[PDB]
Amino acid sequence: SRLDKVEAEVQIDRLITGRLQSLQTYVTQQLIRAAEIRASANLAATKMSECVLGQSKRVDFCGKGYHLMSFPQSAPHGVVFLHVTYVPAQEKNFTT
Amino acid sequence: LKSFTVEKGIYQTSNFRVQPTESIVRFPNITNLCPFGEVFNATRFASVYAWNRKRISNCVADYSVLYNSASFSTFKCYGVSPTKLNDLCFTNVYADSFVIRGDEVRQIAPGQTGKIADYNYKLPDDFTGCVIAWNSNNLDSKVGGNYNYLYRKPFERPLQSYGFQPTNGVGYQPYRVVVLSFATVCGPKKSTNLVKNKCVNFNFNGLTGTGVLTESNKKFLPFQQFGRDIADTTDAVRDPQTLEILDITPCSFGGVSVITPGTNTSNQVAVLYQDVNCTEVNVFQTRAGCLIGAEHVNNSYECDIPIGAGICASYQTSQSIIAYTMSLGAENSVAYSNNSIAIPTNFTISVTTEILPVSMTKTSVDCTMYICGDSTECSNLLLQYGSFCTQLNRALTGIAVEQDKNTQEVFAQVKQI
Amino acid sequence: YICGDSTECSNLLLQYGSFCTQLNRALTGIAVEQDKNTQEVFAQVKQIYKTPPIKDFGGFNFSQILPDPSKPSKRSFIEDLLFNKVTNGLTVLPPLLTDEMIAQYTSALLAGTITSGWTFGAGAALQIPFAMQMAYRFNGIGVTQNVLYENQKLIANQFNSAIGKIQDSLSSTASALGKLQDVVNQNAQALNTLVKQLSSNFGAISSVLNDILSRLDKVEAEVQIDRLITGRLQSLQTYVTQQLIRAAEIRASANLAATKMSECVLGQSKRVDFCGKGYHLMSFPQSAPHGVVFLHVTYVPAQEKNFTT
Amino acid sequence: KFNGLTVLPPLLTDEMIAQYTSALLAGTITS
Amino acid sequence: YICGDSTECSNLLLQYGSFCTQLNRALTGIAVEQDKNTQEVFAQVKQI
Amino acid sequence: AYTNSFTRGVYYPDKVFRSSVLHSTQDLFLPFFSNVTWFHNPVLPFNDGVYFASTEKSNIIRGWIFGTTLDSKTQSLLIVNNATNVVIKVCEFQFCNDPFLGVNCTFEYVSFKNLREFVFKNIDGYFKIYSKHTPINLVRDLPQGFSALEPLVDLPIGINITRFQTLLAYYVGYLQPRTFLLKYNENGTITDAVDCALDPLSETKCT
Ligand SMILES: *[C@@H]1O[C@H](CO)[C@@H](O[C@@H]2O[C@H](CO)[C@@H](O)[C@H](O)[C@H]2NC(C)=O)[C@H](O)[C@H]1NC(C)=O
Ligand SMILES: *[C@@H]1O[C@H](CO)[C@@H](O)[C@H](O)[C@H]1NC(C)=O
Ligand SMILES: *[C@@H]1O[C@H](CO)[C@@H](O)[C@H](O)[C@H]1NC(C)=O
Ligand SMILES: *[C@@H]1O[C@H](CO)[C@@H](O)[C@H](O)[C@H]1NC(C)=O
Repeated sequence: SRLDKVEAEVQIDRLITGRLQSLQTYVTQQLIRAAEIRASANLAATKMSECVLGQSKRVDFCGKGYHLMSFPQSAPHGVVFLHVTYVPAQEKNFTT
Repeated sequence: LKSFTVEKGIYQTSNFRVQPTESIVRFPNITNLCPFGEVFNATRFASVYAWNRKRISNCVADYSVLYNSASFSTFKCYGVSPTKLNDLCFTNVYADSFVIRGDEVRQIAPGQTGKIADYNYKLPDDFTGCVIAWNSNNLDSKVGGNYNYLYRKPFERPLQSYGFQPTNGVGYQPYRVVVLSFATVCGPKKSTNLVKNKCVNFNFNGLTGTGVLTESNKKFLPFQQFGRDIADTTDAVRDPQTLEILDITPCSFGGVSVITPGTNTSNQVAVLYQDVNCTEVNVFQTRAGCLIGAEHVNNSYECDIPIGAGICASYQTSQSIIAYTMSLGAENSVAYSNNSIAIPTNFTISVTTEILPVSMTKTSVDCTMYICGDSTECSNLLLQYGSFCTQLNRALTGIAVEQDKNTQEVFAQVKQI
Repeated sequence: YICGDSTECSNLLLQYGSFCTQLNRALTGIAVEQDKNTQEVFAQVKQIYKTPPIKDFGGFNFSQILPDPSKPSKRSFIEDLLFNKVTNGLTVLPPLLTDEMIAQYTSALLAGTITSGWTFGAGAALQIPFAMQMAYRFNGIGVTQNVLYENQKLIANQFNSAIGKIQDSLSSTASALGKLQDVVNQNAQALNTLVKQLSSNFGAISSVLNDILSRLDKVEAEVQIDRLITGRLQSLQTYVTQQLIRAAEIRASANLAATKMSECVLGQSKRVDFCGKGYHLMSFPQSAPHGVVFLHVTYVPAQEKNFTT
Repeated sequence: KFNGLTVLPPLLTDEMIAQYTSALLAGTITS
Repeated sequence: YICGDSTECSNLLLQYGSFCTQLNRALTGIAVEQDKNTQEVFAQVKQI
Repeated sequence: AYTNSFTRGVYYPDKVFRSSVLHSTQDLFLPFFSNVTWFHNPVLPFNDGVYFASTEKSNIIRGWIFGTTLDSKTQSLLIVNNATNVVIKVCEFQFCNDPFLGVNCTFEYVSFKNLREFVFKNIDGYFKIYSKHTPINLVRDLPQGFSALEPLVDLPIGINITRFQTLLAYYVGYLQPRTFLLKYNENGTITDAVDCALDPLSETKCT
């Protein structure tokens, strides 16, 4: 409203530069976050396959203790695993 | 944090910085002064008809102190303040000497005309300089008439002998009037006394800086006058007069760490200063800095809030915030021997819970109207960069695809329901 | 870094806003993440252990990797050598966990494995004679357990001589640590870079803020200062992005290391050649500045003969 | 607050996720 | 790329400095990484 | 004649201390192994900058004359050493067209067995003169060695110079823009130098 085209151009250029630099920052940083989420997703898929269907012997991969089975549950933007594990108890000395 | 209440934790707000006490200026031993006794302190100033216009250069013209004194008959500044060039090196000078009668000297001036300009002391119309004059009528006046004074080409000093005399009138009384014409005239600069062991701003020769000045142990060569730390930083200096080798310590600074529990529980607070000692700003010392607002304890627990170097703090009971060394946990020996074995007798089942994120919120940006705001002119000016817009969109859209893929491959491992 | 205690420079810096918050917020995120990685790697035990003073372990001379009582700290001899073999505005933040406690964690894990095998990893620790422990590994790789008893002496001699070979390999040169060294140098390089561009002009009349303030008209000086502002700001952005990428690298590698330690220290994994050539038998960890070192002990057949089947 | 930025709904609603979870748990518990 | 063999542009670019150098270094690293990955897949046997 | 220049032609480009660090910078220098003009003294062009050296044991050089006209017609630089005082002048003298010794007015300044080296250049009207002395045992060939040059005198002459000569074996050569990598010793003196364009190996060294 307040300026002529030649006079307006410099201000418009500075506004454009600042705004698009902000967009660049938003894009790249978001993409980094996407990379982390992708890696987590691959971990989750490996967990699902190796744990819910089968009886993987990979220790401590499916929580503390020997891994018996697991049950999955959905959650907003996530998954929750319940692990059922077998743990020893009161013990005794012996000579062998 | 843009909130009236804060959950338990630590935060960073600003940076503490010490402030310098005072300013110091240093400059070398001033010498090579100008011969001021050439015109205004000589035996007799040159007469107007034989006015001297010899140039003066390569000297320290410190007459500004004398120019500040009105003892001279006239101290007319023609555009330059007395302190305007008191500490500056002028391009050149000209020690003009055109002593003339007080009333007759009006025409003998730069840009003036009359019986005194063409005859005696013709000067350029806009020649730089300042008019300086002394009471020459007391002794420098010619008793038998100033025949060599002004009476009737610039700087070439119609023609007649003047009648100026010490016993003549006030107007005819002569004065040592001369238009002193303006890197040759080295105006001397000022300096201050040196102060050490204190955070101070300093000015050594042309260079300026700030820090702590200490008597360094370096071995600068005779031609060496500055020292560069590998990050191109002037860190070691030599005093121009008090010849010694000195070093500069950076201005002490640190981060302002705030440690606090949840505001909902209490309002007690603690403050940490990073990489400073106690003296700089209940007080305690850690390898990570100086702590205020906490009590140290010889007890130990598991970590609640990290601070650093194994030092952690928490709010407990008669309650306050206490700091301590984090303990690695419970300890227990194991009775090993070559003929003993420990065997379990019972068992239990434990249910453990694990959580994993799957994906983000699919977000898109239509940057066109985000930039332009529906204005045609901005849309027109957008064309000079172009592809940026397009590229941006594609990248964002790409992300969205993987989102769905992830979810799909998480749950689609079954083929029948 | 941008202003250098100039009032007008800060006044102009106010015109952009959220750069400070996002910059230092990303850096703080990195700062939290690194120590989170360290915690994840070395927290996998919940109790501390101490070896018994006796050394009856069938001649298994672990003398190099156990803690040193007389000498300072609880570091081991190999861990001692690793320190010898590896040598403003910007601020370095101290590490969360000290070297001594990392050494204690390593000592606890080593003591636990030697005294117990996998039981402590399962839960409450159970002692067991060491030879019995070695037997079940050979049971795990299919060989009958009688071989161990019939050739214990040869096995022990080979293990000790292999410890000697490890000493020789680390003694010849330090190129083996080339990863860690490289990583360290990386950050330093970037640091030096961030300083150099401080003397640039970015199209300005000079590289000194005060001189440009002094020797020109104020408006022209502001126009000039805009250049320095832009240049330094985008240079800081470049450094931040590079830090982000390298952080992704290190965090992925660290989680890989944590998985390796869990699957190779506490138990006997059947993954083929995932923890070194040959059938895995066991592993011992050792700390190092910013890093971890694994000694895998493994089984290899040597000579063969023809047969008809 | 809603000029420029947009959010797209996810491909599969919570209903399909519930179906999938039920199927997986049923399959495990049965077979 | 910036100058296209123009000497004046070469002088004008100098005022920014290390940007011209380190970028190339970055790309160089990626190249080596490429080759390493190939070897990482196929260097897992001794003899032909 | 023409002889290999070896590694001579090194001087301090700044009055700033550095130690135990390598520094690379671009300046006017003497190329390595270059063909210096050797003589067992007609007027020669000054061009960008001048390097001179002489096997001195008998005060062969009486001084130097610099300028544009190479004569007392205009303000010309003159160097003389007499009795126990060194005299430098930039006046337009009343001297003859060419003063010689056998076997307007302006500012003035008052102050084989060996090898003496000097370097002369002008920047913004300030004329830097660098010098160095060393003992030798040779008279016609160049003994291979390594030493630096320190500044002694700079003055703001403010006079253009195109022609010059020396008032009297010696060597005269020219400096052009090249880049060097220098090493400062622990004490802070220059002890090692690398020339960029000598060979690709040196380019690797500098990079
Ligand atoms: C193993 O642990 C369980 C858990 O306490 C115990 O089983 C108890 O056995 C008694 C009778 O023998 C029952 O009355 C209890 O209900 C059981 N306890 C619980 C919590 O259910 C016992 O300590 C051990 N079991 C055996 C057979 O010794
Ligand atoms: C097993 O080890 C020793 C040997 O007798 C004994 O003192 C100890 O009490 C026994 N363990 C328990 C839990 O009693
Ligand atoms: C165990 O190691 C040390 C040094 O290697 C040495 O005493 C010997 O090899 C073994 N110790 C004994 C008592 O045999
Ligand atoms: C087994 O027999 C074949 C042919 O006789 C021969 O190639 C091979 O070398 C023999 N095995 C070994 C280990 O030498």
